Amino acid sequence: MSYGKGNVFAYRTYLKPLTGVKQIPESSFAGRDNTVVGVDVTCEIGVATDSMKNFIQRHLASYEGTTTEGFLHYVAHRFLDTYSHMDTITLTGEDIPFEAMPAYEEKELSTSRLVFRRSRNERSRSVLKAERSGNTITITEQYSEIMDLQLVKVSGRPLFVYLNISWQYENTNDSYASDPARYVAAEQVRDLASTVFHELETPSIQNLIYHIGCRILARFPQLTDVSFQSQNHTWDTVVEEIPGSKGKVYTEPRPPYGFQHFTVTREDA
Repeated sequence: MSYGKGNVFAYRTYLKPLTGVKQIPESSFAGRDNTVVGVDVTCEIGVATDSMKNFIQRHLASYEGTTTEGFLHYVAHRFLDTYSHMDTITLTGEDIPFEAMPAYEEKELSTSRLVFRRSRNERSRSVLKAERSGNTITITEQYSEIMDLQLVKVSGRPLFVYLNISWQYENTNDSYASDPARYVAAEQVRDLASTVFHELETPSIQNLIYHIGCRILARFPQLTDVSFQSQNHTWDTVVEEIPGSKGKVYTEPRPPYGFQHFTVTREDA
């Protein structure tokens, strides 16, 4: 038995910037300015739902951290501490990614700090589940995720995969980026996933996601395991041979797709 609020959109301007992150060779990620941040909160607890909406929104205003993971932790703790009859809470936070656009200023092409695209490509998501037991608050589940990562590799049939990739921290405090060097950014996981795949020669999907997982675990010893939900959406060939050219023509296949669920754990590295 449970209830709550879904589709709670919240946009925050000028959130505290994520700085001092640990950079990896496979990603240019060096932090987040956090000039504009959007999140889509789902709240489930084991009219009152309008209070939940307002509680979530005003807590995004008072939140002084750098990450969605920390925001959910904040909101989770504050819900349990201010509502006595509530025993369980599950929070889901879906990032609305904003990408800075070009700006031509002083005869020099640079990145804007004002104009941002609202992106509909891959997006991070965080889930947090917290319980009352029994005088202290315990975290029952926590993971962060990059969703809807759609990657096609041309030979040099071209493999087109959709990838959701999740990860769980050994130390749950490392997720909130208070110590920024122990935070695993979705940007870095995403770029890792494309650097692997590029380098692997004609790999299978289980082999591809196994190598991505091991590489993420190698690059981030904080993490206990990395899970994958993959989908195969490889195209159908219509013209196999083109005179002169190196390439082929393909088309959209029928709806059926192959999928795999697998998690690479610490021992498997």
